[PDB]
Amino acid sequence: KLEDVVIDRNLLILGKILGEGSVMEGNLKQEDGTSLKVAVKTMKLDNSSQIEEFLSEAACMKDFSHPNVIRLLGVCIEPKPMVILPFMKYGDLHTYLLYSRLETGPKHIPLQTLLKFMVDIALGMEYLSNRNFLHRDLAARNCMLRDDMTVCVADFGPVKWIAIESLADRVYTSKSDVWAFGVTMWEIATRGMTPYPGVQNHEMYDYLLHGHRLKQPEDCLDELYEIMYSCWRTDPLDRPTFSVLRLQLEKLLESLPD
Ligand SMILES: N[C@H]1CCCCNc2nc(ncc2C(=O)NCc2ccc(F)cc2)NCCCCCCNC1=O
Ligand SMILES: [Cl-]
Ligand SMILES: [Cl-]
Ligand SMILES: [Cl-]
Repeated sequence: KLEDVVIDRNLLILGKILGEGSVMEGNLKQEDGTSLKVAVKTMKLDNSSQIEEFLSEAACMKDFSHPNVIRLLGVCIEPKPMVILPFMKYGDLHTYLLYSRLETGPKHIPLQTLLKFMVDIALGMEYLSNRNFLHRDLAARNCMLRDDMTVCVADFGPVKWIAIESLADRVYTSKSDVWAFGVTMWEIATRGMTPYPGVQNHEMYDYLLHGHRLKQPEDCLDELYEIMYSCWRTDPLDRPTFSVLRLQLEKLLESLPD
């Protein structure tokens, strides 16, 4: 119970809603006297039982220090647990991807940059997988852009992102995350398309059971599509690890000009 992970509610000031569960901007008064801009995620919970069993991961998650993994700053209570995260003015990668297809928004994202996004995420997931942390919700909307434009994975602790074995059952290995990473790669390569156009979410298990997979995008290198298709092999054992994927993508990026 020695959890120097909780933060006194009084050190926290809450502002506008950034998204809806419900996410609000905030200011965190830090221990050096300065205030930090934060994002505050309201985790609506069932307090029939036990609020606890929730400060467990958060204390492990606070021990995470990888630049491609969002940092947990701590948790506050109002009984309303609030998860305190850094604020990233550039927002989530999915939206950045769409914006980039509008004038005024980011310029067309070249492939090198798109791949560097996939490497960041692969690096972040590799860190988490080496500490046997499952994500269970990986998608471009839950990846965030840091002020230096490196990507970090977030919302650790959806139908079209769920591996096929996890639809029949509801079990999740890290190889189920690998599958979602492959979908996320497709999200990135398509500059934000929704997965499986023409297929409804109710059609998805039968779609996948008959071995249909996400189609290859128009400009996507054959080599990148092979990497992403490997994430969807029917046997989780045939899928690569995140450490294999991360090096594959790093190599392909290096095999491209600047
Ligand atoms: N709802 C989904 C995805 C989006 C998460 C909510 N958005 C933000 N949160 C973050 N910080 C900045 C933003 C933001 O929206 N930046 C734009 C802005 C510019 C300028 C400005 F003035 C205000 C906001 N950190 C928390 C990240 C992860 C929390 C939940 C996981 N992901 C979700 O649950
Ligand atoms: Cl407040
Ligand atoms: Cl689209
Ligand atoms: Cl498709």
